[PDB]
Amino acid sequence: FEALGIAQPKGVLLYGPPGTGKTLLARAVAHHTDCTFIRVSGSELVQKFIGEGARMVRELFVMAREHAPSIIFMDEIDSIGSSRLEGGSGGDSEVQRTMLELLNQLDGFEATKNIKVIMATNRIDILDSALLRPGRIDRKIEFPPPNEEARLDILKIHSRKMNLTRGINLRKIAELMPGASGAEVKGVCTEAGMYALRERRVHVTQEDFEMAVAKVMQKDSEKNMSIKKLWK
Amino acid sequence: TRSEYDRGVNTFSPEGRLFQVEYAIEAIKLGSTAIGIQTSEGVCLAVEKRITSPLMEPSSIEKIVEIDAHIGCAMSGLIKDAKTLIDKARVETQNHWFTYNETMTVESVTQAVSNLALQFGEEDADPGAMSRPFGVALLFGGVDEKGPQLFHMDPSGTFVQCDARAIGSASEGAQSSLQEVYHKSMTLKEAIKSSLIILKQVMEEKLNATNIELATVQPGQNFHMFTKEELEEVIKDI
Amino acid sequence: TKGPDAASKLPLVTPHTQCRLKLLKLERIKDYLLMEEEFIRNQEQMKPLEEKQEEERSKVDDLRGTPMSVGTLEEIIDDNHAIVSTSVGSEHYVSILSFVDKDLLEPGCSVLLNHKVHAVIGVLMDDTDPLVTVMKVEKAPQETYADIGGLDNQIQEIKESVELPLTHPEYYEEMGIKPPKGVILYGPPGTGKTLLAKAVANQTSATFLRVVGSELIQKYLGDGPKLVRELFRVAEEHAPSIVFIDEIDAIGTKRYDSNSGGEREIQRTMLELLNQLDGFDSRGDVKVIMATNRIETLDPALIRPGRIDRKIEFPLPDEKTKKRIFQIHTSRMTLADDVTLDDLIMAKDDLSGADIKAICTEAGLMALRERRMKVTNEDFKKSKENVLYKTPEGLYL
Amino acid sequence: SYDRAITVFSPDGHLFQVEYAQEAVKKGSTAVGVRGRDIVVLGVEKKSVAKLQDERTVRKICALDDNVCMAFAGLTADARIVINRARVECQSHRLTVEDPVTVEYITRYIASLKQRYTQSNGRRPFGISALIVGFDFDGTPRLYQTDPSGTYHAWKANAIGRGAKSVREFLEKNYTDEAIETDDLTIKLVIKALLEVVQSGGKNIELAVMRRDQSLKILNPEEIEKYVAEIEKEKEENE
Amino acid sequence: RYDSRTTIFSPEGRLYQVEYAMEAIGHAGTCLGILANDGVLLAAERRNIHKLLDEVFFSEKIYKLNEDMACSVAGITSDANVLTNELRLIAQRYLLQYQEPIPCEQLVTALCDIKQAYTQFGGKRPFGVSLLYIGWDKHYGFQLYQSDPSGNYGGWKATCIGNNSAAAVSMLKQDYKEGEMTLKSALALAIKVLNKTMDVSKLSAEKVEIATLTRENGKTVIRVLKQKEVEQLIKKHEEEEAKAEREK
Amino acid sequence: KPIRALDEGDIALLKTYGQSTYSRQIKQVEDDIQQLLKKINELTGIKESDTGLAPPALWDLAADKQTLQSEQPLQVARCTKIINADSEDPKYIINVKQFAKFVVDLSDQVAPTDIEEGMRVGVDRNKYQIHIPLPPKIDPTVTMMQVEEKPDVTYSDVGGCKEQIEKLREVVETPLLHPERFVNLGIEPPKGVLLFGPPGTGKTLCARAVANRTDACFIRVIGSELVQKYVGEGARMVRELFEMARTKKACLIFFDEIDAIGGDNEVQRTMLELINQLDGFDPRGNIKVLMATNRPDTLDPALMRPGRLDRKIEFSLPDLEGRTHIFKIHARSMSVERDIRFELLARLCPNSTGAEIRSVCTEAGMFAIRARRKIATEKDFLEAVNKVIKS
Amino acid sequence: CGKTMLAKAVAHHTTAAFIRVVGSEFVQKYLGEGPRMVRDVFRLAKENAPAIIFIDEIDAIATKRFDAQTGADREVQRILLELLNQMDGFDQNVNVKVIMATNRADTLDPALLRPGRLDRKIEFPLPDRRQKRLIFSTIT
Ligand SMILES: Nc1ncnc2c1ncn2[C@@H]1O[C@H](COP(=O)(O)OP(=O)(O)OP(=O)(O)O)[C@@H](O)[C@H]1O
Ligand SMILES: Nc1ncnc2c1ncn2[C@@H]1O[C@H](COP(=O)(O)OP(=O)(O)OP(=O)(O)O)[C@@H](O)[C@H]1O
Ligand SMILES: Nc1ncnc2c1ncn2[C@@H]1O[C@H](COP(=O)(O)OP(=O)(O)O)[C@@H](O)[C@H]1O
Ligand SMILES: Nc1ncnc2c1ncn2[C@@H]1O[C@H](COP(=O)(O)OP(=O)(O)O)[C@@H](O)[C@H]1O
Ligand SMILES: [Mg+2]
Ligand SMILES: [Mg+2]
Ligand SMILES: [Mg+2]
Repeated sequence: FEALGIAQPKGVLLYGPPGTGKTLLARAVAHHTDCTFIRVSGSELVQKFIGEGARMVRELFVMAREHAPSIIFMDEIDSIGSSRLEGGSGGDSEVQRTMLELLNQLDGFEATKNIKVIMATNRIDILDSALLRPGRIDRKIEFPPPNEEARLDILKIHSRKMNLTRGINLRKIAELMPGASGAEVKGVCTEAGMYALRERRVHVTQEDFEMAVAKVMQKDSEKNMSIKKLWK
Repeated sequence: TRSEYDRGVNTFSPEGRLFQVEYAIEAIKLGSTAIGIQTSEGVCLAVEKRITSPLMEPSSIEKIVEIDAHIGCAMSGLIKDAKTLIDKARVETQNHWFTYNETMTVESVTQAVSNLALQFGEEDADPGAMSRPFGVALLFGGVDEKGPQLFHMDPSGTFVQCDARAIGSASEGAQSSLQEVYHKSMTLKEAIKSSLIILKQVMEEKLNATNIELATVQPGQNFHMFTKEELEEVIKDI
Repeated sequence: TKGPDAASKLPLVTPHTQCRLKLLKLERIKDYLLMEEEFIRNQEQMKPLEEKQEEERSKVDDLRGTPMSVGTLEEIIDDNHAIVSTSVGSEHYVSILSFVDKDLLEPGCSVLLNHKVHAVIGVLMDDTDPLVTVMKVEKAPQETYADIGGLDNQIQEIKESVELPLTHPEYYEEMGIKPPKGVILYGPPGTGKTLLAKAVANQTSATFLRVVGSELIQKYLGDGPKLVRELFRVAEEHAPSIVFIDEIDAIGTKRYDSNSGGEREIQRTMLELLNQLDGFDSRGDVKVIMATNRIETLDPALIRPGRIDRKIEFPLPDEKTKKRIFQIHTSRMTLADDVTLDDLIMAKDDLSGADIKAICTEAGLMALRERRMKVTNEDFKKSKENVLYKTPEGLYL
Repeated sequence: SYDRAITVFSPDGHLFQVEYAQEAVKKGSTAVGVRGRDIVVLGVEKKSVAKLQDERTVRKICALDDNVCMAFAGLTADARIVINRARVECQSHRLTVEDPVTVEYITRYIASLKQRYTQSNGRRPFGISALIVGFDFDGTPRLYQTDPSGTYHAWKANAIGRGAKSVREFLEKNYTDEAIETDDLTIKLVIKALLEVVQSGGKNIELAVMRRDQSLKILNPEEIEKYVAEIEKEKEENE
Repeated sequence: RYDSRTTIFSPEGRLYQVEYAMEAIGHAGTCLGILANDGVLLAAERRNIHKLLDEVFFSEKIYKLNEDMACSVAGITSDANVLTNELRLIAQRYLLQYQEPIPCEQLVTALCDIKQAYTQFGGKRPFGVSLLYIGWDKHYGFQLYQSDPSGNYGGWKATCIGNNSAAAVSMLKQDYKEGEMTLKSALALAIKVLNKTMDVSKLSAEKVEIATLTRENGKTVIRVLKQKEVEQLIKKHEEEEAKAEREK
Repeated sequence: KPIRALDEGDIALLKTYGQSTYSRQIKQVEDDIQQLLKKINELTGIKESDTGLAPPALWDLAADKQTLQSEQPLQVARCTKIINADSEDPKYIINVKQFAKFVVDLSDQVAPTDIEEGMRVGVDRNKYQIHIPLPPKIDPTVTMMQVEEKPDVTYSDVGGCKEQIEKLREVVETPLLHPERFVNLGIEPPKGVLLFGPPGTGKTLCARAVANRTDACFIRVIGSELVQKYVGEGARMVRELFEMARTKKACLIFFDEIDAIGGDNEVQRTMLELINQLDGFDPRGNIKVLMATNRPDTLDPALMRPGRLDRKIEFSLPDLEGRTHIFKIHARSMSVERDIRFELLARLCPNSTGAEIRSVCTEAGMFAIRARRKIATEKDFLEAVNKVIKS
Repeated sequence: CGKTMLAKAVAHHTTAAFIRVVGSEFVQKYLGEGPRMVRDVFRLAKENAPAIIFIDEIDAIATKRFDAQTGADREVQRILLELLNQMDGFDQNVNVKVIMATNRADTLDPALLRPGRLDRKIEFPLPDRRQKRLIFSTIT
């Protein structure tokens, strides 16, 4: 980074549909890193006592600095840093104060060093523009719902401990999941296991996976055909 | 709580005021300063150009126009509003020169134009007309059977014979100065000199040939707008 | 009063290519650093100076005892007794001992008190609670006006507000105008507000006090206004000084009728800040600089012309400012000759200074992706949309 | 408040809907037109078609009559509607008076149409500004700008749309009497003004030239590369 | 705010009602058409076939207008029917007046003018329908135009509109070789695009609505792919996908 | 394309090959530079903080021990209700700041006549007996008070308030300088007036000007001052201010930004103390009250009752003649040319408050300094009013 | 239809550590106390044995997240977000099963209705024929 002449990246945001690997990726990063990982998952910085949230932000960043190159994982950053509300009265301000303190710590007058920070959310569009700003959050990584090969890979991961039968074709099961998040794939594995458990067996068959897919992915559609036929 | 009466012209304030009409009146101050003065020898109309860019064609910006060879005009307000007003005035003057085959007096000119005005709240707008008060103050000057005559028109439709009236952004100050600078026996040349003096004291920039449009109407000649050389002649003295 | 602070080392960056000119310059710097170290080491190696008064000092210390609790002299009475409030907040009518400098006692100065039978036994002019001490800049930031691209009008205004009065101010009273007490920076995020604050703090000759705005708020009742008062007292005490309150909207929001005690205390902290900003004369050499993104949400009494006259606007950078910023942030890069950089600047976007810096960093990362460091134009081309995430086509065409 | 009503004066005397429609032009695209001694030129920034758009039907520059042309900035549907109405009116004017429509007449008609569309509720103003160009019967070069407020004005060389202020200042600093001595000089000025905002050059620019009743042919994309070769040549020539 | 009747202007200049009429097409069924060397076709999605629709129709998303004019619809059903009827009326009025089939560009501009007039004035909600007209004319041979509820239009050689339209058109432009597709390759490309854009592992021919326009023997023939034909095409593309994956 | 993570060999080759031959010594030297800075910082020392030690021979250390062993400290408290003492209940509830409250009896050295409610009193530790009353004292150096006996602003320095200043003349000049007319007209002089108007209109300044020209000393009472730290005893503080106004031949008591006070426990104690010092104090006095707020209605309804506040005065934004007059009055103190069309500037800044006009003049000076010219031109004023006005 | 009763029966027929809370109980007066109480209940469940957390009427706090424009709505959504991050956050829970009952499932946040947080969304319809017979028999 010094030889290239570029500035070191600081933050990174993991945004996407609910349940894709965001918190899982943060957990893995914590597992595979020599940095002093920090979990400061959101709404832990919201204290009843006035001005305590900003103080806790400062203490958290000073502790991260005092230690080695560290990683701060602000899970569900949708909570504290969302969007500054005009005025007071009914609008929140203390949380805005905490968020502004976080913003200044991230990229302000002091210019912290080796404090790489990860944040996650399902609603990036509502995050404050001053928080999404590059230099404070670069590489806004998107976690889209897995495609068919990715769904197959997730299935092969989460059925690893299972007692599969000869003749199981996980590719068909992955195909049976159009636009299914990874958490839903793990849930399908679990529900197929439960279908095996109900019959007091230990093997899972293809029909078990098909019924688990049907059960997990089951969702309420538009019952009224006439409403559904408004659009061509 | 005024807010319930500014919305729409057909509302009456608790003080019985027409807030939409008052807003239209104040919208005149958005326009450039126009000064007209009435003298026994005639009337002269002085205006500010307020040129936005040197690349502008000065002929396009029209602050003074001709309704008929015997009468003159000055504008302050919306360009399109005054365009419709002036077109209607010219159509009316030809209507009179058709019906009576005579030159129609400036008081009747402002009468007809004010008839087109003050028609915003009139049910005859069903074919299509102003749903909003006209937003330009008019300065009418010319010579008729009563000699030289200058009339000032109010977007509300009111008109008054004025010896010297100033409309536009600096209407208050220019009127205050004209109050003491005007005399009844003022000659045309000294009146126009005084008018450019007031413009110099009032206008935001220096007076050059492209800052002022000048007009004159006398019983002898017809409506004459001062050319570049005439403007230079009248401005070199001042 | 004493003088300003914020000592910084040398700009260097006279070269930046490591052509050994950097090496002679840093060698001179390090050699002189060694000289300072050797001098002070050898000074403390031989520095015998102690005792002298001793017994008089010994007995005045014995009168002082141990520990001696510091207190804030709230009020003075006839010159043997005074009113002093302990840091708890309880205040007592105590006696002032003979050996205290009666000239130094002034309402607000920290006074040493006897632990038992409270009595004024000394005066501390350097209390400076750790919070306000931290809020003071010691090592000036490395950024400089050369690092800022564009913002010529902004730099010019900020220098007229917080440099020209500290340097030769004769023009100001020559023209009869008061110097502008306080300036406020505003604009969209990442446009150069905090960067301009760093640059000012670099080429400065006054105490620079960086403040987060939200830092002023404190949990305990009365700690907020007390902190603001102490911060500005330090600013006057170390005059000339510059007080930079970043993110002023953390407290500068619209004032409204407070109900909860915390909201009341926030309102009180802002009232104390505003009263303090009124307190020092504009002729005084303490200037405040506040930055915010949501300018519209500020209290229209904090931005009164009698309080904060100047208002520096930070618009999103134009094409020429974009190219200046790109020149600045690609200066260290080993750009290949094929890169034009004008395609990105052309693209009608809301690229900020921060966005340009991130585009450059991502381009460097993408070059590293291909094992190279020469950074072609293709790397910038992909980096632009890599960083710039997120009118329906033919509406306005 | 006072903004969501086309025919309601604000307390400070503004028809805010009209000014908002006017501002809607600034979100269009740059269109600059210059009138020369014998030529009038129209330089417009062309949206680079991604992969599939047919450029034949993305017409930004259109001619109202054989003696007048116009470029627009604003919503394309409004521009198409005003183009149809104004060319219909040119034909009807030739029906009534048998002589070619002067630029003043057609510009006045366009301004009056826009105005009658911005003086009553239930009628949204035409949020487009059009640069009217053409020669009169005596072949005098005249250029007019029409504003969504319903007004018109005579401009020697004007620019509209996004970045129109920069092009305006460029023309102020570069418009000279000798800069219009020859057709090539006027072309050089107009391409220079265009590349001021659209610096990519090559494509993304369309040009049209009207000489003394040639029934203008838009410069075809063979000599735009030739003309930009000339522009780059003169550009490396003075530097 | 400025979300009232369409005859309003946001301070930034945006026409919010027109904007919502734009984004509303994202709720409509996905339909596309592409321009081949010697042919043009329209592919559409039958989003609503639950179990018991009689299918007493010639085409739902695709509506024929004239011996030479055909279009696909995407929007509210009522505005869809109104737009189709007005298209027929205008095309045949032009035919009666001029004794020539209406040029595609002229009819497209007529529709666009009507749609603009429905958002220009009157306090009437704009037609929330985006059209894909397909047709032939002697002036430019085979042409395809993509309408717009805003009242705009564009000539395109590849365009998808409906749900998941952005990804479909992105991959379509990724995989378009202009000037070198016949009808067969165009059909294969459309089927692949439908595969990628629909929410189905194996799209059924029932959910697919394809009509092809081709000029031959001096006359232009508009035909919708029959069930046998569409099933043959989808099975051919299916074994082609199988070939691609087994080779992979 | 699957992008490969840089291998250890790849890291090693990136660290070299494409490096300047001086990377090593440059980086090492800069590291030692920072290390030496840290060493100097850590070992430079702090230096003795210089506690407040008086010069020698000034110390009475023997008597210091005498006091430290004999004289005792006293806690101070906010005394409250007298419990209706009558010499059989000498106890009073006293409030020792954030500590508790206690009922306590007097010391023998003090008499009950010297003790009343609301005052600061020094109380001992052992029995909490009030040992000495401690008046909060009055001093212009402390608080923020009148700090003015003859303000430097006359009627000349105020412009654009002609009807405003004329009504103020009616209010203050006629009773103070012509008492006989209301004596023989048998009418009580106006008892209170409220100068309500938008901020920056000139309320404070007009009040100060009329104070200078009424031959009475101007009183400045900032509301946030006694809302903040100087709260509580503020009742006795204004009590003393009013008492000194009694001793003073004539005071012009104006409470600055009374929006901060009129809008309440000690606040209510205060304005009831003014109930005692306007209602209780005779309405005939020469210490007339002046009320000025940004929020008119904020004042408590019991204040403007007839017989407490006779008049209410509206300070509106200056007019065209007013704006040019304030422009002249502000540019007199400035280096400008003698042909500045102030009427033009006043026209160019409609509905502009006076503070905006003073800031416009200041910005015109700034623009003049920008070009390093000793005299500001009309062009500078034009661009300044383009800057400040129009925001 | 039997939701709270099934929770009651589970609480009776369990060796687990049962923690009963209602949704409206979470929403506290003071700012930041609701999320703190969510943290505390889950922490108590974690530090105890295999535990069950029952949150009746979860639609009080787990309504679909939207662009809150007030402090109160932001606080309610903060409570929901703390619930989410506690259920399936960075530091997982072991042997802490959470039962949540609501009358309007469709108004619940989709992030709360995904496997890994609410693995099973069990429908409790109105009794059908045989269910009516069973209920009548067990009540009479
Ligand atoms: N790509 C994936 N590969 C393997 N397992 C996955 C993947 N995505 C999700 N999972 C599994 O599904 C669950 C998803 O939970 P996780 O917290 O990681 O999701 P998320 O995207 O962070 O959700 P949330 O928006 O609630 O934070 C985990 O239990 C994880 O094991
Ligand atoms: N004009 C500029 N020239 C060079 N770099 C710039 C410029 N403007 C911004 N930058 C870059 O942007 C980065 C971040 O900007 P900065 O910290 O000043 O943000 P800001 O505008 O004060 O925003 P905020 O206070 O809302 O976070 C700086 O580190 C700097 O490199
Ligand atoms: N009528 C006026 N004449 C002269 N100066 C005025 C006038 N009105 C306002 N000002 C200027 O406004 C500035 C501040 O006015 P101030 O009295 O603080 O306003 P407020 O009435 O809100 O207290 C003063 O410096 C003064 O010069
Ligand atoms: N299956 C059942 N068997 C017997 N009683 C039932 C059954 N379902 C509901 N009830 C009756 O209805 C009540 C159950 O209320 P419940 O369904 O828990 O409310 P909610 O659905 O709001 O949680 C009980 O008091 C019980 O008497
Ligand atoms: Mg998570
Ligand atoms: Mg910043
Ligand atoms: Mg229940």
